[PDB]
Amino acid sequence: TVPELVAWARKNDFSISLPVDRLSFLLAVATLNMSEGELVDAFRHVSDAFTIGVRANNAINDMVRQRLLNRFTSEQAEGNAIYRLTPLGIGITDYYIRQREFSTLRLSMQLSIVAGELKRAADAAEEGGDEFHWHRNVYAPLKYSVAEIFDSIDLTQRLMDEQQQQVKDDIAQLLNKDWRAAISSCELLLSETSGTLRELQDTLEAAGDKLQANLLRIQDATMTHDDLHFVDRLVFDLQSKLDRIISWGQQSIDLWIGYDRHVHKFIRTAIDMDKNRVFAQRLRQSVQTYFDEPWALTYANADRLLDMR
Amino acid sequence: TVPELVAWARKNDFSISLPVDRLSFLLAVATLNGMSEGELVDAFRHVSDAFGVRANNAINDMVRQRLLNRFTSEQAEGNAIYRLTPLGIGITDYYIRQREFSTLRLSMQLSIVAGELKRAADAAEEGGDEFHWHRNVYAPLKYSVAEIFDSIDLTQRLMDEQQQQVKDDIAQLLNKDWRAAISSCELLLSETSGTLRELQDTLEAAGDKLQANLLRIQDATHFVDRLVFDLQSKLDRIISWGQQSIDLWIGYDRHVHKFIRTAIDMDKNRVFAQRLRQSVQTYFDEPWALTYANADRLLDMR
Amino acid sequence: MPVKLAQALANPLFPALDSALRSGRHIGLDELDNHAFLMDFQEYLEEFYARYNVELIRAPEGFFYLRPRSTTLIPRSVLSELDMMVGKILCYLYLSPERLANEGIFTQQELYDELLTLADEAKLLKLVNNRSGSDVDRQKLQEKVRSSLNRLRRLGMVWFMGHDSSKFRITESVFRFGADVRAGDDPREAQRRLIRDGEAMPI
Amino acid sequence: HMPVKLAQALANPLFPALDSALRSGRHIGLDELDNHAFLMDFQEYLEEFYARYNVELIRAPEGFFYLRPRSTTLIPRSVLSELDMMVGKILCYLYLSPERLANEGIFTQQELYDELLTLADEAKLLKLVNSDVDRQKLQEKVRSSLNRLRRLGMVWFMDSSKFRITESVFRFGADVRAGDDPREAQRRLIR
Amino acid sequence: MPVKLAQALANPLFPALDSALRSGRHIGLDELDNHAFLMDFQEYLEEFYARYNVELIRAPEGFFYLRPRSTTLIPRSVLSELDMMVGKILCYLYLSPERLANEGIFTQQELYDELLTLADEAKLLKLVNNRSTGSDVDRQKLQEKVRSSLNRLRRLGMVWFMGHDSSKFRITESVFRFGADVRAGDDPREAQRRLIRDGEAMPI
Amino acid sequence: HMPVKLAQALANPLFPALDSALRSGRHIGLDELDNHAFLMDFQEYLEEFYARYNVELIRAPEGFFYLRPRSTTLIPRSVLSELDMMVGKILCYLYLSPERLANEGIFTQQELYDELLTLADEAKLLKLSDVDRQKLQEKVRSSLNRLRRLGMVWFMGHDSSKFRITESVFRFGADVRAGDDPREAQRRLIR
Repeated sequence: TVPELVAWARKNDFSISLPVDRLSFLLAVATLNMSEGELVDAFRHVSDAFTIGVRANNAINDMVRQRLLNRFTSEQAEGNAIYRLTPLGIGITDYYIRQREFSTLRLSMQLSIVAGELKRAADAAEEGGDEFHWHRNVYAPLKYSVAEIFDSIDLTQRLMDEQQQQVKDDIAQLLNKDWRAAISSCELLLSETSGTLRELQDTLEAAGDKLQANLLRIQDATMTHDDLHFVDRLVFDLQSKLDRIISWGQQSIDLWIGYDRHVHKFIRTAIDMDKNRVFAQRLRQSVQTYFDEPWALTYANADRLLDMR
Repeated sequence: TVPELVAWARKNDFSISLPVDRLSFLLAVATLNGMSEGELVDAFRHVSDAFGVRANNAINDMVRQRLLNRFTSEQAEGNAIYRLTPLGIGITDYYIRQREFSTLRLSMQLSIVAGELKRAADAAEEGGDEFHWHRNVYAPLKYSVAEIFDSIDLTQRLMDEQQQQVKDDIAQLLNKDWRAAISSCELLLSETSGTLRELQDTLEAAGDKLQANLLRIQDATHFVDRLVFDLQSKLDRIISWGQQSIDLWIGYDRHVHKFIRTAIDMDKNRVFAQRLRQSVQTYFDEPWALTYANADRLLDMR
Repeated sequence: MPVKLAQALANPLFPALDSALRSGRHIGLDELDNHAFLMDFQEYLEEFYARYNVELIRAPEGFFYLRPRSTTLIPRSVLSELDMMVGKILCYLYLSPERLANEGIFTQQELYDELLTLADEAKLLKLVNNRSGSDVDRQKLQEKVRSSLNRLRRLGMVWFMGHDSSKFRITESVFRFGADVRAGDDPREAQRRLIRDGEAMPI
Repeated sequence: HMPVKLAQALANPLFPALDSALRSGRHIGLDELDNHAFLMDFQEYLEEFYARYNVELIRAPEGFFYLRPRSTTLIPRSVLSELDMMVGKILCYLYLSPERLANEGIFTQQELYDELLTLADEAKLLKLVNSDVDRQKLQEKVRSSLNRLRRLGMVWFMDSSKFRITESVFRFGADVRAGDDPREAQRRLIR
Repeated sequence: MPVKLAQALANPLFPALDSALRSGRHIGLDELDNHAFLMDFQEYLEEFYARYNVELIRAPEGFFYLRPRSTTLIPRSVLSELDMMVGKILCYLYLSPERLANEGIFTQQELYDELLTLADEAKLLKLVNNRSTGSDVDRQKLQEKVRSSLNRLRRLGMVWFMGHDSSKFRITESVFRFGADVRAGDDPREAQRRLIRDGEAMPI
Repeated sequence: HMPVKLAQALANPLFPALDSALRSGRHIGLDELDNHAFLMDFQEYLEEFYARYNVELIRAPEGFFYLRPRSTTLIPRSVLSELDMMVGKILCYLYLSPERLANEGIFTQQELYDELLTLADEAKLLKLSDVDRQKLQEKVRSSLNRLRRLGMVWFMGHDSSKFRITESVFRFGADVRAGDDPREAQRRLIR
């Protein structure tokens, strides 16, 4: 299983090669998105923004081997073929294009939608029924609505994470520009994202138990019937996903409090004492200049006590 | 704008370099996700083995390529932790994930959308302060409905992956069993035709309903109308490529029957093919030319 | 004169088709109106062409074409070895699984590739220039395969797609390139019979 | 439908080889007797026949027949080189001259050449080949124009050294103005 | 003897701290027990040490150390130029925004990198081996030496390691001492002749 | 709380200086008077003061003080080479020989070296050739110094040529059986 999948990978030579160029190309193709001719017009604007025909059919071909790009041959069409994007082209394109989704309103709406889907799934899990009653009433809205919305909340987190890392980097370069100047700013960016990271986690825990509880009624109802292994495996996996989410969501907070604390400390030590940043610059000058006139610090160093053997 | 984006792209050097190693590793990582720095190193160990300085090379460049988000944690083993980014998530997902398509799934989605869009239309009319306008009208459009629409665009683009599959399966089936595989391939064909049919029946089913509530909103509405338009366009683009795919699939159906009739029904032992090739190399040993009626064209003046 | 023949000379296709036939166009399942025409009147049109000393032939694989007799009124011409290869390979690809993915449509590149695979790249160049691995010569071989491919379009082997020459179908007619082989036999005996029946000629 | 005499024409023993030669751009003169007369006989009919293929069967005033392709011709169409037409135009100037009535029908490749360097401009003549080496190419190129033209019913060889010129050559003849000496008009067309 | 001095000598802390102090340990806010101790009993602990001909110093940045004197009873030692580079840098890191993502923790590498950045890779080598050019083996001795001098500067209380290994560490205000020559905005020569007189430094 | 006689000891002039030397491993023997008497006067409290560093202020039977570091010692520790200890044991053999009463306490580097090559085996000595024999005397010569900073000996006048042995050297002394020649036991301990 665990080594074996890796054995599955090198078997199909799945490789995704997207240096700055192919990538910029995919992003363009995504900006207009169609057909093969259009695809080649695109590859024109791209090759040009930097042998067009052959490098274009080359690009296109390693697009369809790597399953970035699905293809259907349509003769009715300019070039005699048409090209959509596979889920993969989409995810990759999405990442660099899609706007941030940070809105507590959005997470509110999503959790409401899951509340419903889950509740219904449960009522209908405990009201019994044929195979149909379960694949339609329980199983679908779990596999199809609920777990997908969970993966969407999981995304909202892992995006939120990348926003953190941005704010860290912003604070870095802001102190690196304006030194004791940039304090107010780095104290906004710091107390703002400690606010966001609070609400997103208040909501999750708030609607956290309700969801779990209903996930349970269902699990509960699975208990009486022996045919329902699929609804069992799913409800478990589903519970896990919710935990993994609330855990990490509580945890990103403790890590961000670490960060925040230690940035107040930087301010108190590194800046509050050298307010014009002078000391540092002069430190540098003294680091390159050292060997012109060297000197060494002195330190108390006692004679060790000699013992025997 | 159009050419300008590219110029944003060469400015930050965004590059996804994923040979079979870096990707198999990413795949191990997303297998363990369902973490910290040592964990990453153990992972890379299992990676290099399946084939330490190379572990830190990998990890480093995995963060430069923004596949990976990283945080300094003290208590943590190695003083670092690693989560996949929305990006890492996407790539890993496509492979590691079972994307199993069902019509049920599509309907399920459609329902939710008819609900949110009804709520959003009714509420849309009854008039409001800009809470009743942002919370009840706009937000369900931007957040709920559009989102699920891209869930339907995803679901479709997955179905596509299935078709392309059906085509390879038919190609190697034929390539191996020759005249045998016929019934099988006629089955794969008939079936994916049915599958595409239902997908369409359902899309059209809820197509005009969603369009018409979208319309009630359009009338009773700027940023909200520019939303409604694009949702309209995405519902049209969707239904559109949705029929187009039926037609194109028949364009496979028909032609594959023409391959059976043409290329197979007429050489069963697939002897003719071999012989033909042996003859292609052996050609210049004893050369021959075909003949044709070649009339004289009618010469004219000027 | 037979009532039916007169009926076919008076059909709105006949003339165009005739000029086509007389020019060497092998008429496949691909042209419905034409093929159904030659089907319906086949017996008679057989005779009408007979009159010019040429036989109207239907290969077993369903297509039609005019085979010049030993005596024909309508002059007869013979393909070059290069046209032959390119044809044989047109057939190969007609019979390949490689076609199933293409949906009936090939490209100049493909053909050229398959061709350098199977063929002897070294003598295949001897065609272009009497003695040459030269890079200019490798373009000429390409221009020539292009040409031979055009010709074989006139001949009814190949349908070109759209307004360009890059993308093209293939047709049953192409089987004709394998007759030396198609009845399992010595190649040498079958050639000797193909020369007899005026299917072919020696080079 | 198709008419009785028409069928009767198409069944004539002559029809096939003639059909071939008409469609080849040949002109059927009086030097082909069986054919000529065959053709006169059935003209009303063959005329329409060939109309189906979008071509007009035509009889020149001087009384010879040829196939003239419409724009929409269903019959492959080619065209003569500038040099073909020059040569044809000159075989007309020769057919007219007294020289022909003396020689008793017969000319030599030579005279065909000479009258070409004479009644036309040597400049464009040689220009079309590319000099002593280009002159031979011109000579051989004329010889092969002669040929395209024999095939057209414009000449008969007597060996290709000597040849007869037909009335069909009046195709290359100028606009005669109603009793102007054809000579003048013809070297005007050549110029 | 004054009451408070004695009361100082009695705290359970003293013997060990005192030992450290006499082996040249600088004492940063990072040891609360100790730093606090010195804060409390300073004025007297000062005298106590003065009797050994050594001054007890509180750097302006708040840390304490022993600064042996002209006449000292407790022997005095000096740091190597290499240690001094390692240190100066260490102070730079302490003052850079690099840290801020790092949450205070740096690496054997981060140090070594910033070092060859800001220093003269060439002379920096001329320390390790008196004449060697571009060498590779000689670029390991520069690392090992640079590890050694980072270890030593740990004894001294400049830098706390992290965990069971030597790979990741962090930095005490104590490093600011490497910046003495420049702390006072001044001609570095002047201020060096100054520190040489006051027992803070020695020429090489 | 702290004793008044300890407080009283700590503020003595001798103390800081002595603190340093004891803690350096030095043995204070009779030859250092102000110090040695000062120690006797305070053993009670000093012995308590140094045990907070988890080290014992110990006074020998022959009456010389020193600080013996415990396992848990809060004072930095170090150790003497196999050589330093051979040297020391030898210095004890000298101190016990009649050669010291004749020489009236005084020895020369040489006599040390000679006594060294005798009672031990020359093999392991060098193991730690004529250049190898000079090294030995340079490292024994260094041993005398390590041992002089420890009060096992004093250098006489302007040089290190001649030196006196202290009573502290008894630390390197073998286990005497009570009524035996400290020589025999002491060369057996050298073997």
